[PDB]
Amino acid sequence: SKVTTVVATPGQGPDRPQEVSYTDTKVIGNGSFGVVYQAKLCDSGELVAIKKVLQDKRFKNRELQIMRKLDHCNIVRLRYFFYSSGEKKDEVYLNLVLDYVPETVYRVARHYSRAKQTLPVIYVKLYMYQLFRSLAYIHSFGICHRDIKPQNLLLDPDTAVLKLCDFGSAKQLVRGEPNVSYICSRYYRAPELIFGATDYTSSIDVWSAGCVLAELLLGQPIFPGDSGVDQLVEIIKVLGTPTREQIREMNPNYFKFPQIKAHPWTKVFRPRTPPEAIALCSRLLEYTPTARLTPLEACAHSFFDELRDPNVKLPNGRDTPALFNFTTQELSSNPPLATILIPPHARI
Ligand SMILES: CCN(CC)S(=O)(=O)c1ccc2c(c1)/C(=C1/Nc3ccccc3/C1=N\O)C(=O)N2
Repeated sequence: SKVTTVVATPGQGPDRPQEVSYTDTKVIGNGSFGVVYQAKLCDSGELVAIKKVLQDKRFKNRELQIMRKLDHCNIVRLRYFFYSSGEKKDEVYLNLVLDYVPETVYRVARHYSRAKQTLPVIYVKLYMYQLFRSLAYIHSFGICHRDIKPQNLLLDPDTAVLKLCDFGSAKQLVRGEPNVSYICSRYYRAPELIFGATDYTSSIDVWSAGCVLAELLLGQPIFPGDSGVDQLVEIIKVLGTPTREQIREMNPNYFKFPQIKAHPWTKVFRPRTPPEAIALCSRLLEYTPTARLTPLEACAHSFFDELRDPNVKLPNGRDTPALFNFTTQELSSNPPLATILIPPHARI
């Protein structure tokens, strides 16, 4: 039975390369970036995922740079990295070895969707709350993810622990230094990007989070456009034509549209949708980027009260994961929020 030994650098520790041995290799994902494998660490039998990407020798890998910095319970941890050869000989591949997690928010929601059901709202709150924590943490470093969607939210369904993954589009955003407008997956892409903004902020991640939340409530994407222009048309059918001031706030440059009225929020969603879910969604899916809640404010929204109840359990009987162990860094955008975020029973 085949074992592979490589010399790998620890993700967060000091740059002393070390021998790492793994076995039980299988393909579990792929994309334009390259390929993702599952493997088992001989060391501790622990399962990991190995993401293998092509390395341009002109420039450093920004994915690697960003992932080395990250240490959070709701973010897939970079354990090691190493270099190898691969398919296109005389080329160098970067291998990222990450926490392995067996499900995605997308897969779980599709199980329900295929059965013509929607996910119980307790799971919607657990997932969305963990998404907003991981966004609060990355945004506190100025890092924007730029590809928030259900497929990038890994899940352990026994524990309900969620971890953000795929930092392939992520970037440190610097005020006055321009960024590409054509990013994010289309269904989740903020309107200021559709309008060609290059000066956008971390708030585009919040718009994407709002789209994930509405998909969970609806059982299908809320804005399924076939192109960028048709993406705006989908957005408009629900939100109405953006006003002049809204366009200005989105892109101080970028027309006359068919004047179309906002669809009432309550009838976008199924009859019995909790009002608090709808009110949250409306404060995420705003045209004016500055009007959207921050990640930390989203966590403190009433929609998530049930998670702060001392007697709350997962449906399967087990205790909820870590939800209240906020750090100084996490709270930094708005320290007084801690009084809400950390309930009395979680301080002790
Ligand atoms: C989805 C995000 N990626 C692109 C495939 S990724 O950055 O390469 C990436 C990175 C670390 C990762 C993963 C994916 C990952 C994944 N576990 C899974 C289990 C079932 C189906 C898909 C995945 C999956 N991925 O589809 C995992 O356990 N650690």
